[PDB]
Amino acid sequence: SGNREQVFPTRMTLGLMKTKLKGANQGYSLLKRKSEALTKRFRDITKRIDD
Amino acid sequence: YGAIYSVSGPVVIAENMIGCAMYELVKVGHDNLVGEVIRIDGDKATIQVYEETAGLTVGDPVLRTGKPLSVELGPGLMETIYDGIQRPLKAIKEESQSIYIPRGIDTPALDRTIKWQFTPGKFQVGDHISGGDIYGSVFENSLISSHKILLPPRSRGTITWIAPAGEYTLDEKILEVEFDGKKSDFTLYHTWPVRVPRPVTEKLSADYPLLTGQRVLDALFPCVQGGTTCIPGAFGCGKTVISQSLSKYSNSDAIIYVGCGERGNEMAEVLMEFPELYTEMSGTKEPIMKRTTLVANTSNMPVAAREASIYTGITLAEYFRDQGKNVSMIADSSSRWAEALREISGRLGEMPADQGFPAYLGAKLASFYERAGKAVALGSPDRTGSVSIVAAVSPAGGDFSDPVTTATLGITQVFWGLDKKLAQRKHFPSINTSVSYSKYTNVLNKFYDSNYPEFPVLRDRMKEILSNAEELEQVVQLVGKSALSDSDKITLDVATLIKEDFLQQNGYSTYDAFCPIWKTFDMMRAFISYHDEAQKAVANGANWSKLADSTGDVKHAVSSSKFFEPSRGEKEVHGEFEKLLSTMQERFAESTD
Amino acid sequence: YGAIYSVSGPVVIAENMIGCAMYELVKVGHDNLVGEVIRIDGDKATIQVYEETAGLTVGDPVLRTGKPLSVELGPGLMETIYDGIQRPLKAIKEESQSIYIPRGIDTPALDRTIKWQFTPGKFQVGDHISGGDIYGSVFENSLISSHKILLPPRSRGTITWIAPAGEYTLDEKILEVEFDGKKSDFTLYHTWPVRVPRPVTEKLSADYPLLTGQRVLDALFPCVQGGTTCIPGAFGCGKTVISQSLSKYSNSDAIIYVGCGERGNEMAEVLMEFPELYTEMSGTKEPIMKRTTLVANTSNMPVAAREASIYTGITLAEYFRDQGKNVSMIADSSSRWAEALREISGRLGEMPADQGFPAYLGAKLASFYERAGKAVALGSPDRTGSVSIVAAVSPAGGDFSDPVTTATLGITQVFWGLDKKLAQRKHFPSINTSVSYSKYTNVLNKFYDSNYPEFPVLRDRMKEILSNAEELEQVVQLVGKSALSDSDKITLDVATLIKEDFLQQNGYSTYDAFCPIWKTFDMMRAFISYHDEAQKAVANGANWSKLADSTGDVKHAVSSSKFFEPSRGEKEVHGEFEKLLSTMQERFAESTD
Amino acid sequence: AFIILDEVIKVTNRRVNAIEHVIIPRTENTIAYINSELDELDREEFYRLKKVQEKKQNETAKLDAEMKLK
Amino acid sequence: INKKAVEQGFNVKPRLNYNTVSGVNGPLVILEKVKFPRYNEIVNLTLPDGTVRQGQVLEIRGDRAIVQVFEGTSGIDVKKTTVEFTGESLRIPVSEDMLGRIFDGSGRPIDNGPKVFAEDYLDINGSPINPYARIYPEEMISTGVSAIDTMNSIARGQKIPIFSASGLPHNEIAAQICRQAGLVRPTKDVHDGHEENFSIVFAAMGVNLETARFFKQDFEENGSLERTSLFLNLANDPTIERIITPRLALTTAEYLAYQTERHVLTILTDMSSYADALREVSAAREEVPGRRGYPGYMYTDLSTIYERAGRVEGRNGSITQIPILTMPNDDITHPIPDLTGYITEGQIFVDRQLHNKGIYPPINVLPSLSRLMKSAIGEGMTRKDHGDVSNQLYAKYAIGKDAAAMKAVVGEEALSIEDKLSLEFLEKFEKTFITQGAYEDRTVFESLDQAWSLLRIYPKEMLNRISPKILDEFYDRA
Amino acid sequence: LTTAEYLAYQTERHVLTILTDMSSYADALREVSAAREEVPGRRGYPGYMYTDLSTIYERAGRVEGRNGSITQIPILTMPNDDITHPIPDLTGYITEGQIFVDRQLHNKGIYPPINVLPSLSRLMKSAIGEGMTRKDHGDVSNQLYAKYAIGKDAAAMKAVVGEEALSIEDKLSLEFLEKFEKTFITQGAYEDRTVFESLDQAWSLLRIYPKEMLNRISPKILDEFYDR
Ligand SMILES: Nc1ncnc2c1ncn2[C@@H]1O[C@H](COP(=O)(O)OP(=O)(O)O)[C@@H](O)[C@H]1O
Repeated sequence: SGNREQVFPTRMTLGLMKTKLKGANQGYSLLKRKSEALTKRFRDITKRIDD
Repeated sequence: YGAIYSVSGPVVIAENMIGCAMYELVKVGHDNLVGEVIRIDGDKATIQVYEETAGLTVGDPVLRTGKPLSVELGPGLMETIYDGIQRPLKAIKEESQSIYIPRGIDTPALDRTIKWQFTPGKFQVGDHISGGDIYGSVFENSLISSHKILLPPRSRGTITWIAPAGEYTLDEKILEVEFDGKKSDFTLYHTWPVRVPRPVTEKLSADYPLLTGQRVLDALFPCVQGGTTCIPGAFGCGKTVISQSLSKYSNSDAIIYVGCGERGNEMAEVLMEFPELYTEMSGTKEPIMKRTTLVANTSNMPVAAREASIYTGITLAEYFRDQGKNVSMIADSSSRWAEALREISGRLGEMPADQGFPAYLGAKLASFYERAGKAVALGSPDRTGSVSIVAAVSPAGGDFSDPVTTATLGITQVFWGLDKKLAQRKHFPSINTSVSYSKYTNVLNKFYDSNYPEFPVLRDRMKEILSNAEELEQVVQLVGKSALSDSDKITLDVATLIKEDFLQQNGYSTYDAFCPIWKTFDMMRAFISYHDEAQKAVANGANWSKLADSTGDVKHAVSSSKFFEPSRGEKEVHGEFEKLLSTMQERFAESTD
Repeated sequence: YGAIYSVSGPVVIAENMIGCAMYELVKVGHDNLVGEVIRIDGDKATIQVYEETAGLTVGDPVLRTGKPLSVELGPGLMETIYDGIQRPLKAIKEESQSIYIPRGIDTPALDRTIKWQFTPGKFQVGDHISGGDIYGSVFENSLISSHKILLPPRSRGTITWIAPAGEYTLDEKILEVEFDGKKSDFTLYHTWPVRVPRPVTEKLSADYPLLTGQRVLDALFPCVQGGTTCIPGAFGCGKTVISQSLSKYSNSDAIIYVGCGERGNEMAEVLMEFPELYTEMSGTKEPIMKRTTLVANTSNMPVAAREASIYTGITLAEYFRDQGKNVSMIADSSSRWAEALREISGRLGEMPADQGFPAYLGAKLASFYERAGKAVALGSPDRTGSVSIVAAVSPAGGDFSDPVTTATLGITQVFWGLDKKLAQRKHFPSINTSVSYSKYTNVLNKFYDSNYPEFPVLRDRMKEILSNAEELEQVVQLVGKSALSDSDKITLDVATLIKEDFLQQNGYSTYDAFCPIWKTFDMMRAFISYHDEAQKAVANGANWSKLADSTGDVKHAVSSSKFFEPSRGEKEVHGEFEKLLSTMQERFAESTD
Repeated sequence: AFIILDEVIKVTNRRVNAIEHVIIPRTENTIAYINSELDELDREEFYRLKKVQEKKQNETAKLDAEMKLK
Repeated sequence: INKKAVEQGFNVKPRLNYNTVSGVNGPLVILEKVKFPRYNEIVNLTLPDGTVRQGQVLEIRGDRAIVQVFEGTSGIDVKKTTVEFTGESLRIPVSEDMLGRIFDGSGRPIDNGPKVFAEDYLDINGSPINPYARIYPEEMISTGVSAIDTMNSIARGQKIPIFSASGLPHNEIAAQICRQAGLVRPTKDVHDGHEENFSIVFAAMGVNLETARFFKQDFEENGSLERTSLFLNLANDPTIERIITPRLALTTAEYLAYQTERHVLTILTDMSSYADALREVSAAREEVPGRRGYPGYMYTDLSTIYERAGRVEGRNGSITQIPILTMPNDDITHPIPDLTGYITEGQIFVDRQLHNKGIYPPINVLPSLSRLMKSAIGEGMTRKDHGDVSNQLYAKYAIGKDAAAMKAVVGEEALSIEDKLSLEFLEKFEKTFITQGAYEDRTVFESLDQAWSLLRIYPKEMLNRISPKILDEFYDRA
Repeated sequence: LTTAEYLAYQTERHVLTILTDMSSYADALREVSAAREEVPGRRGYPGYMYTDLSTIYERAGRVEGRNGSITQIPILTMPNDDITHPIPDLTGYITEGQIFVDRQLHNKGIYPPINVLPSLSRLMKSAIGEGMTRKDHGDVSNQLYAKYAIGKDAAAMKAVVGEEALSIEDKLSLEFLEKFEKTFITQGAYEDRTVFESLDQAWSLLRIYPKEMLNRISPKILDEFYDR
């Protein structure tokens, strides 16, 4: 059921995967707003090219 | 009668309890602590004590009451605050003059000192009477003009003596029957076990809407008199608005609030704001407490009380439904009741099912929720009541994977999905339309076609508009407004108008405290007409930006349409809605030139 | 003798059982329900009934036979449907015309009325005959033309009288021996305790393949005649289909299909299909039902009989191994055996090990699986047989962490892991190549070098291709098809071709239900040649993008190579595959110019 | 900037749709399935232990009551 | 008549009624001094208030017999309770006229009519069918649903439940299937078509009153009420009683099919409620939990329910079982759908994601399976292209789902032309082939033609699963 | 709590109750439970301590007839630093809000290392007002929370888009977060700040921002406090 890491289910691995999930989530948000800044500058540069 | 053996907290092994039945309440110790038998083994009865057990000696008596956990049903039930065991918290306070609840206190659930005016019914001496038959009415309050006196179920016979018109207390005998020679004495009240539903002649299909007065609820996610509703009982979400609207403006002839396992200072709010909630449905301004009973349980109340609170509330609601009164039951947090079940199961040692919850949690929830619904009451005269359960689930910080939340969402037909964020943005009543749903839309088609035929079509159109805007906001954020077609801008503008006008109801004002279903329907016609006229005009080549800068006056008229005062009269408000529609049609015709 | 003292599910405790022993067959109740002792506590002995236990009363006789659970071995085993206690289901239905399995029915396991033609063996009067000696041959089937009547093991002596050639039933005396003064009689059949493995002269190393006909099983993860194979997968993966295809198309001389706790429609399927399918192995076109015997125990049939079913099946397999026949055992689901053990243990009250299974489950599994390997049969004339145990495992939830799978993995040499995702795409047999393995690959080099010398090399080549494409695919689905080398794209496309046209096997189509080893080898060679030639052409100047389109005909040809009829013969199929290889060679030579 | 934005948006979409949407089911499996099953097996084993202990002590108490009666 | 003549039913048998109640614990009542207890006798408990509830012995030990009470043990007093032993295991009065009657989960009529005027008192949870006497089901029944005819075909006598969750239209799909179930190639014995109808038998376990009313009303609208027998065990009904309800339904299905030769279509809704009843009973009995608290014997008992299906050699009846189970959290890995999938010859998977997309019926093709589809399709029955077309539909649907997942991360532009074809196929598939009217009845041939129209999106060369013989016949205008 | 009940509800005192190391009490409770041969519940802790923690916690609040009150500040150490642990979970069920002590703040040398983003006082709004502290308490607290969250987000982007690519609000937010954490949150172990001193320190921190985007302060309060 769904994609799986196929990892050893233990409390240590549970904590490891919770930390990994938090890190990946904050990285997703981090890159999302980085990409927001980059696409804002990209739209600006497209306007400069256009005119 | 009995004696005591092994005591480990509430579990209390008794002695010489030969005649005790399973799940029978008993009085434990010299303080007469309440407790129910959990096991029987010969003359030994395992009793779980319904409160603190620190002082109990071996050998001191345990008297068996002869009845399971039951609630005293009768007049005086209105305007009373109870716990799960239906202990009158007020009466306990004045009787003991005490800040706390004394251990082993046994004040009667219903006041025995109040003298009630009793008007006998159609039944005379020698008439055969059956359970549920109304043999008298008692003027309880001004809101409850006649608390009809039901003959208890499972009891029937020939009426041998009935008290004449007069003023009586509960202990005084009122009616007398003979079944087969055996003679029974019936009084102004009776006790019914909480865990057996009150019988009805027929469980009807709930098909009349529960007009909560909120536009979003009454329009998009409608509940039904006798329906079932689930709510997320989080903190920041404005669930107080929902509870106060159901207890203040709904169609219900009675309100049962069940504060099971709530916090100490949350029950303080619930008990302190309710006395000043007032209604105009009676034609005169009267408190809702005249129509409402509260079941209040702080988290330190005994586990048995917290577990039995919802059953006590639903039994009271069934009792008032059996009189023909549409009653709404609001559960503060069914998750607290499930926690009480988990504690009870753990202390009994039953094997868990889902991270500690007992194997019967789903069964108990389904059986309890099935007690709700429209039904023809037992006995004569013919009458129809309804019990609507509006239960709030509050799991561990929104962890809606909780089996309690899963089972509740699988049982309840309506989910009103309050959102924390919508409360942060001050968008009351803060209903998250994206996740909220109602499965009573199909059933209410009868009511709509009888009264407001276009209501389902407009509701579906509003659903589609909001969903389209919701799914199009992502493409807006990703690409820019320039990528949007004119019709997409129409959808966005109309949806924003909906969010700011129709879904968002002030509630604390005078024009938005109670939006009736007919005014709601008029507003749906107005909004859908606006969207349709804009769509048609723009499909006729018109640029949407020019219309938006030009048709702001009709948009303002639609915005002020929520300011129409419902108290002005249905005819007057309908006429002014017709003027609004005529004006908007004319102005669209002018601006589309 | 004894009387029932307690009944709780399949477990029955009988008192007055002072003289009974562990694992001793006992007749329970007035219906003489079959069971065996699994515990003794003084005069009370616990019995696991092999039949439905409903209706047993305390005090009814529990006869103890004195013998363990014994299976009759002799002519008549083949072409027969059996239950766990080896009751012939056909004879049950004939004797009791009801469509059900009547409890306590006592049909003789082997038909005592058929007159078998008996040809005496090389032994004459006065010879010293020992356990496992062939003292005669019997025409059982046209396929099993010489069912060799072995002397029972654990018995030896001097031949006193031997029956001449003729027709004898199983109750007629055939051989007479004299051990040390005691004179014993032997017939066509002899009973053997199903729990003690049949003795052999020596367990040889299995080094000949069990050609099952599946391309992936034969190529990548081959089993051997005498090997132990596990096929774990979720429901719908297709383990029973793989098992049935093996039973139909393997190179075995006998099949023991044990439906251990699986649906009865599978037994109906095999009963209605096997007589319709034929093998040339005996030298003439003859039905495979003449070669297959079954032990049927549907999932609703008694639980302990599930445990008995594997043991009667494996003892039948050992008996046919003792005749020098390469017999294959298929256990339809050994996880059902494990659940039967778990249920019996839970009734017994034993402390569980993991997921409720008894602590001795791994020991039982190992003891059962060790009865597989190729061995020199006991006694003379010298002969060699094998028992290929191909047992499907059904883990709960599809997780291979299941205790049955974990225990079985450390015991079996072949692990045909099934992938649920591949089965959902209907990509059968859906072997999970990334986890599946076979430890008989090194042993089979001796066979390959003699028959298909390049087979192991191409097998390793395809495994390398598949693993490379798997890591490539995860990388791509993380980052996209861009920045891939043309060699990487060739690897991905070739592995997709493999997964879709070589590992694929429709199992029910005429062309590819059975893929003979030579056709599998030719397909292996063609696919590897396609990969190698695409890699070389792209490496030598060409580009993959226009090469794929310019040479789509050869890709379609290797795709259609699976549509070659195996009935055309090895000569025709190999000639056409060589034509395909030459056409691919010339097309890739010309297209890269 | 087009190249950088395409790579960054691809990485973000991958994290949203595959990385996080596989780590969350992996964590859900780990805790909700396996840790709950291990706790459940410990519960069953300790409850069977308690049942054995209570039946043994109840038999001892019955024997003591019987010899007191005798 | 002589076969019916032998009855031995006139032998009256006095019953030992015991006041020797010893203990009550949970749903279990213990009785001492029982004279020769039988393992699985039914008992009648006269409670002190006079009410009589129904019990069943689960364990016997010498003079004591452990009794479970179907309606719960509340109010049972050692001093006053009297226990009468029927002497035999649970039986239900059965007859052909018992069709068209509504019952509780304990067999008591609730249609305000008479009690069952019996022809035989069939033993409950009847003995398993001899695997030699079975006939392999290979007679397709056209359910009118393209998601269940072209792919996931059902043949008469197949166990095939509906995998779903709370809120999805599983019961509407079941109502449709019972509404338009019929052989693809009917016997055509007579133009009346009276014996061609399915004799539905419906068992409701732990379902709300709304679903019971829905099923009753749907059977009424189609004239099926005269042919269907209902066993209603609603949410408010006792939980221990949910165990015997499917047993009663399957016993009457066996009587109708294997004794009166009726093609019975058994519906067992909310098998998850039966599972919860089993779990509650097991936790009461402190038995070993298999997984997620469910009993270790869950597989065996569920199979005992499910395996009472198929058709038998000399008898022209059949029991086609179509249970409905609510997946607790859309998990196949949950024990209820897992064991059911292990037992029940396939499953028709109702999908939440498809339902949210507005598709009806929301049958997810990939998780769905039909084990004995393989023999119910082909040349003699349906059409020679059925199997290959179904396999190619599965392959292309899987490829389309994978390509949509790829597009979710790498955008639509990066997709190959095959991926774009696969998205086109998935969209048209879900919205024009799976999507079907609630009252629309598509013959298997119409659905096959629609499947071929969908498959013609791909050029002939990439339809690899379809054999060349079929592909050179049906790909060009069939 | 018996002493607090006596004082508050009979002597009519305002009583603050600090129950430090509630986790150690939970460990003791588990030991007592397993001493009675009870089988442990979740995470070895017995399943009934929601009741016992409730009995401890609910012995608080102010009452009708007595001018006294009980305020409780339980202090529990999260084992392995997770909220999903039974003790913090049950305490969150029974208690109004929570104060968070952050290890990351502690390692930076900030005392008290109170992380204010997760910490919440559910019924804070009842403790603040015109006759209750100062009229600006609520909106100053809201503005501090908003600007602190914005500062944390801008600190995340400081190492991803660069300092100069941030917006002017983000440049102000980095230095606001600096001054906040190391002057306002950072308070000496013996530095007693009255609520008004803390409020005007918060104002001095908020005086760096412009009028336009101090948007979560009411314009009346903002125009009466920010502009001088
Ligand atoms: N190799 C195959 N070729 C064609 N169809 C298959 C193959 N394997 C399985 N199937 C189909 O899938 C179903 C798998 O069911 P089964 O073999 O019983 O799996 P399991 O025993 O794991 O439940 C079969 O009924 C069959 O229709």
